Amino acid sequence: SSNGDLIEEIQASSTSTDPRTFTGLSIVEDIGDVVPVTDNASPALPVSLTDADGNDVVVEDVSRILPLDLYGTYSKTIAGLGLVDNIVGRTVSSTEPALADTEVVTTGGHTLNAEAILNLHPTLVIIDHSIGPREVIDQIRAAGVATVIMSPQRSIASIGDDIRDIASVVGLPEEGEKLAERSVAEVEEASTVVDELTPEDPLKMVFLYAAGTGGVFFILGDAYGGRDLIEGLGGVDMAAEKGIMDLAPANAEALAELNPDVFVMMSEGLVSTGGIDGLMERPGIAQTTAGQNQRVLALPDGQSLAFGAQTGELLLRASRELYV
Ligand code: HEM
Repeated sequence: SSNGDLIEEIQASSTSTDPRTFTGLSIVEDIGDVVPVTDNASPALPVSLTDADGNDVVVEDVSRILPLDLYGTYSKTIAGLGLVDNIVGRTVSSTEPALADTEVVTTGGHTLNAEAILNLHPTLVIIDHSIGPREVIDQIRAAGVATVIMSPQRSIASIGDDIRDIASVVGLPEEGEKLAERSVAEVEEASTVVDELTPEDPLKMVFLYAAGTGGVFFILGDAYGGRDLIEGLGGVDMAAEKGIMDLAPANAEALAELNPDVFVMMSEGLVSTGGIDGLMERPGIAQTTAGQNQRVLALPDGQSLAFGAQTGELLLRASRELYV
């Protein structure tokens, strides 16, 4: 097991303690680059496919890839398959160390910039509608860039299938199968450990998204996949209990209604609202159980909702902070 040392450490450390008595910030450090399944990936090209929007695409050259999304998944999967050196641009969400010097093709957060994309002379764009504008995606295709729209399932159960889908696009089915199986083994193993750590009465959680000290401050719902993360950590997602399907402003009324025990956040996002002290100034935060315990689990932004290959490790690291 790639997470074997971590699992052994967790099993040796005590969890008789009541996690409802823990206070303060817990921050999970960056997990780093995905370990590739091969050092000699040899894409079997060309590939013909029909993408998630119904577009027929031929992928004939994967030398210059733009793997773009909101969550940071595709760039990590591409590296896991053996093609990290082929990535020529990224969004702000693909924060993994291997891409730190790679050109960023989004502006103002997540807005696709056509000029930045086309100036990189990509041979393949892998993207989904988690980012836009849609019109920019259309412009890139119209400029002659092979563009493949994905629609990943983004559940823990589908980590392997989402990997296999990416692998098919780039003509690496064997690497896809290896990476899928490794990643699913790691998540199931993590879950066995999480189940041993969790309290009988699960912790109530919400995923709080922040960008700055103003109104970009949301409870994330079904569409963003945080339920999958929260339940993977042994929690109950209060957004799911309330039926939030997209996102909702994290105003005083919503926070009082949801009343989580833990806020799950992204670490750079938390910094952007002034850290835990800045968070505690926001209306309604301090009045929740989580606020009263200053209880925040901050996860590396570009891994937090990426799922993919490193999900198991994320769950183990995060659960250690919740329960040990
Ligand atoms: C759910 C997954 C998401 C992830 C992983 C993510 C990640 C990030 C990251 C890593 C940054 C970079 C901060 C920086 O510029 O230094 C950022 C910025 C930003 N995000 Fe997101 N984001 C997500 C969702 C959203 C959503 C739903 C919105 C708005 C509805 C949003 C709006 C912004 C804005 C406005 C910025 C710019 C902040 C700045 O100038 O620094 N993001 N995001």
